[PDB]
Amino acid sequence: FFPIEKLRNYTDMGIIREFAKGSAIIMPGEDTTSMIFLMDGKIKLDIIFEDGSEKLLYYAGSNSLIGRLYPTGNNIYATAMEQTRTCWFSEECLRVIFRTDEDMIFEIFKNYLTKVAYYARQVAEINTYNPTIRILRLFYELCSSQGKRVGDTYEITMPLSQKSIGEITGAHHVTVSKVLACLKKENILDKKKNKFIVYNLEELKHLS
Amino acid sequence: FFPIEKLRNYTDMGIIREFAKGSAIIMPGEDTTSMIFLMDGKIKLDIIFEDGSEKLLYYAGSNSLIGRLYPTGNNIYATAMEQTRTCWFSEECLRVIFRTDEDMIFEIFKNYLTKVAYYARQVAEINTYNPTIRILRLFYELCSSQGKRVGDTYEITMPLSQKSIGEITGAHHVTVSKVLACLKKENILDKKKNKFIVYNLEELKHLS
Repeated sequence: FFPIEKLRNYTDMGIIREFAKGSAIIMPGEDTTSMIFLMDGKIKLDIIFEDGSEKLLYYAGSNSLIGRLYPTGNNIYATAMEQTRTCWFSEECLRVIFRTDEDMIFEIFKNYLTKVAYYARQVAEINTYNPTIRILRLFYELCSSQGKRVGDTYEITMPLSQKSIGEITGAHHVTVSKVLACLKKENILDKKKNKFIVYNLEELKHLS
Repeated sequence: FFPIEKLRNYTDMGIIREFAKGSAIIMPGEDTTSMIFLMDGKIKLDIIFEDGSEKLLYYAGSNSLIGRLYPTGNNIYATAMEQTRTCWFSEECLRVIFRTDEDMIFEIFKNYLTKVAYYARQVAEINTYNPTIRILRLFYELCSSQGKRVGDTYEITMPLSQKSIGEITGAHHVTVSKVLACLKKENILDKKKNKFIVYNLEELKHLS
């Protein structure tokens, strides 16, 4: 939640906007330009990916500070959980605040510093290790049952999206992409759209 | 990488420190109080959790701004990849960069704000323990691309141990066993040894 009490002290300079339960406060595909100080209530912010699929991003709460001040490659979609009162802070507004009171620059900066730490930790905590073994297993398995030695190699005539792959192994699309890529590099296998071609069943199996 | 060019403009106010390849630039359990502006080179950040397990966290490179000005909850351990030249910015140092120039407040804001956008997306992008939605997914995938419409039904001539199935989805032989069995009595599919027969591809795809 990452509160900034010290900011209540200034909402009297921002613009106050007030949202009923259910009301959309940030819209998908919209160009945000204000810090949104959450004086009271609760907000759900869902992210919407390049493929229309939605997914929760975070809840914000009292004294929380949301919002693109500049476009952040994220389509968001925020909603009010309860009756929520916000104070909107423009850049222009923010400047004045800082001039009365310069310590405020640093609490906005603390705020953000923890925010990065906190999510950065949790990426790092994602266990990318099994789910990588699991991926290979999938390919060996597919291969040694569907695979068709074509000369040196083995072919499978199998559509298989990275999505499907992550969906099947529970592996992050990043892992999926990077695991793929360096399997291709090291000559073990390469996946086309219609076909994967295996270059080294001996080794594939070896990493599992 | 998350650069801030506009900060090379102010190294002259910071204190410049220069680290050779392999040099440590944060020791573990080292309480940091200065933003670190990476002028040229490369830096390795590993996080160390409460249980002494290390992991990579990120690489930082030219114009990158690493550092905490405050405690974050993360034990970090940073290392030089090549010879690298950093400028270190205190809070006290920073306050002065922001009076000369108030436009650099917002740059540090934009920056961290991207960084927060970036990591959070990554957390949202992720694939809540499933493990049973995983299994089905597999079977739909196999089935629609490998099945031959045999009258009412679709067959796939495909050895598939339950061992292989848990190995792939990282699901427990029980879960597998139980997920299989009830798929049989609810008429969606049964799996023989050489062969699985899909009674109801319409439903399979639904259960996912």
